[PDB]
Amino acid sequence: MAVISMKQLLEAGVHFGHQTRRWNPKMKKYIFTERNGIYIIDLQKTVKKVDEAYNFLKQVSEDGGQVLFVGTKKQAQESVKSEAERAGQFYINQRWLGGLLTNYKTISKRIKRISEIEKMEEDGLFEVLPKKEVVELKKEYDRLIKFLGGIRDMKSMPQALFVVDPRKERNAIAEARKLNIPIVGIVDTNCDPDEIDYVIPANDDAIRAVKLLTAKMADAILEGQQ
Amino acid sequence: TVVRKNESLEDALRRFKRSVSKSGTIQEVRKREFYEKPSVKRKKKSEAARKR
Amino acid sequence: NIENGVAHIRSTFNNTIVTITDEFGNALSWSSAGALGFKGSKKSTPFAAQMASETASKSAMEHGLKTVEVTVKGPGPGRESAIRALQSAGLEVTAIRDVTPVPHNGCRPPKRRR
Amino acid sequence: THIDYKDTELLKRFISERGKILPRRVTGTSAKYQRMLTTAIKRSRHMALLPYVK
Amino acid sequence: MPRKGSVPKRDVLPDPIHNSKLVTKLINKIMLDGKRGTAQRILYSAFDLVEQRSGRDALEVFEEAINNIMPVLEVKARRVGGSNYQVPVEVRPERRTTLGLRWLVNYARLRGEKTMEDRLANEILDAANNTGGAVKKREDTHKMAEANKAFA
RNA sequence: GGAAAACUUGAGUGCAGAAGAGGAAAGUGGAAUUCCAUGUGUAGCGGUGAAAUGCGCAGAGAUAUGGAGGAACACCAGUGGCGAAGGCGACUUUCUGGUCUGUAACUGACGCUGAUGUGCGAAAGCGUGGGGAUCAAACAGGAUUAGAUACCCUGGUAGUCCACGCCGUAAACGAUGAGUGCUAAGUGUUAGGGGGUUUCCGCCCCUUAGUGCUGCAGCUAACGCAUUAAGCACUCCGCCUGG
Repeated sequence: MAVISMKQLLEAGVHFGHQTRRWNPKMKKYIFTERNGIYIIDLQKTVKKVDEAYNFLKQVSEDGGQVLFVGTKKQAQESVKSEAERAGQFYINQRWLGGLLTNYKTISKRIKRISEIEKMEEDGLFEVLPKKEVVELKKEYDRLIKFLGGIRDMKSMPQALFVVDPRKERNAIAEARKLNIPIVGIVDTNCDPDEIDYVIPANDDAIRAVKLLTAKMADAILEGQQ
Repeated sequence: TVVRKNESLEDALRRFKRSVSKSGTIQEVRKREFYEKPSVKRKKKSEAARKR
Repeated sequence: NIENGVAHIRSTFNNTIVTITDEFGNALSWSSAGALGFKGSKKSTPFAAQMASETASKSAMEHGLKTVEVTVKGPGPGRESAIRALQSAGLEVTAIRDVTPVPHNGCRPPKRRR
Repeated sequence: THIDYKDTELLKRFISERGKILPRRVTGTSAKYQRMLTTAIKRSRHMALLPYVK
Repeated sequence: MPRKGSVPKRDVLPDPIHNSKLVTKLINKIMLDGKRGTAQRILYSAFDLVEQRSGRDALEVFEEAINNIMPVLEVKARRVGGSNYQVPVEVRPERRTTLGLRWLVNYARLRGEKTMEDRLANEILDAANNTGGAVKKREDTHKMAEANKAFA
């Protein structure tokens, strides 16, 4: 219907937080309690946040914008690539390259390269090259699609960004607030909700807590198209 | 009573074969193929509970 | 009347019977296993459902009712082999229901069989 | 507490995916909760807040 | 030992003329009563008439004729009692080779001519042209095992 | 043992909490079965190890809507609950019985067992009427078999159901009468009582009385029983003494 129901939302395990002694005091609003050094994310209130996370992200894609998906935490790397392809948006698996939203007049200089270097060896100009220069032209080729693999077809700035963790991906969020790009993200304990405008309190060190929560936000743009 | 679409028929069966096995239809009508005596089902349910 | 209907199968322990009808049931066409030269006790086979399903579906021909959304109403051996053989006719099976009569312990069933 | 038979939303997580009753083996409730539940689930079947089968 | 496991099957020796294993296995099945030479001479004079009534060499014609003999479904009886007790079962590749050789010879012995000089070669060109008597019982198996298809 | 007093544990009433298919009467409700009426529709349906009897072209079955009627109450449902036993399973209301826990206010042995007696007592029966849906002795017909009156199949009456009187018997069985004490432990579970915690209610912890499964001492002829004795005692009642 509208929201995630109460049964499968806590079956993924999003009520778990991080440890007490590892706590951010600004997250007091979105914590129901702690049981054994572990905090308990207020489950009724994050449903009152994920629908608000569903409301704008519906109508962002109504304008035809491009929402950037980033994920770098090692237990949530490839849970955001498969949901960006179903959404038709642009993903990040590896580390933040350090300027791909801000110094992207030198990053699109190299997105021009990945549109060129694979063209460079499908045609000729490949037999005349030395066999070790074949290697570094291919050792350049994979390392482009390692980091900039999800920014393969992206040629402009985004209009929204979706982060799995503001702690480990703090380089991206600092570039977001300088560009006035709106931001939505999964936060928990050991996360600052101040820099996130559209807050989703959910667990972060579990796969189903990501995958059964990052899929609907990826699904949120598809019925905003038509 | 579950609608299955956007796929083939050999995958809607895989939903439907386990949406019937998790229901009281096949195990219910096999029970009522013949009238059992009103004190032999209390032992039939007891054997179907002590084994679990 | 074109391409809208309800398919009813009820495979019992004998003689898989199929009647396809419209969405407000009015018995468009029907066929059985006995209507295919299966005289007795060969009718309780999935292979009897392999021919009995489409020979009512393809011999409907009065409106071109080419969607079915089948309904199951019987415990039988040729239960799922009558909807598998319905895409041999290829009529976009879109909603499979197991609508079988299950009592709320209402009547006395017949005697045990020795 | 005591289950009221109008409070449908907490009462329909206990109904099945067809209208049957989940046993306390698969739900996990206690003994006296389950039979205080079942006299409220069956007064709500009678006044059409919940079906008998779907 | 057919219940300890399986019997170890043994190797044969291919023919010198055609350089074919399949020819020597045909020699051994037409070898009535252990007479190797008096049966091998007849096969060596029952493919010259094959190569006379068709320009192709008979080692092509042999493996072309047996493909209209070798069936793909047969009947193995399972003791189910009151059921049909006739299950249509596909053929293993070893029995696929053997049972074609069996029908080719067993109906070559029931023709009008007496000499197997031309008893054999007539049924080969019939099997090369998908006709005759050893072909038509393959279709009889393919009208029996393919009629009781309720036991796949 | 008798008489006069005193006591509180036994027994009973209070007060405060619970749990329950404990009964009785009256209402309400849904799925299914059968029959009828109708629409649409066409050759079988049904049944079996195989068939046949039977049903259908006077439209069967199948399908859809509506109706009538009787009987039961899926799921919950569990070596769970309640009752003295038989037994008790939709839901609601009225009327009504018992048990358990806790507190200690109160009565002060008021107790236990119980021949004769007097009442409850599954089913099948019987009577007077109802009602008759399924099921179904007897009965009819078709198959099987070596043979049938058996098994199997189609059909079917009493009965099954209600009301009132009877009958009073069951492997009515835990094949174990009732009462009260005492005697290793371990473990499930029930209504609790507490609890410690809490849980997002989760739980995990000690607590009368129930209800199971293991297992010492002791007992038994042996299997086995073992704080729910078939152990150790005391009271009273029923009963046995070869087939």
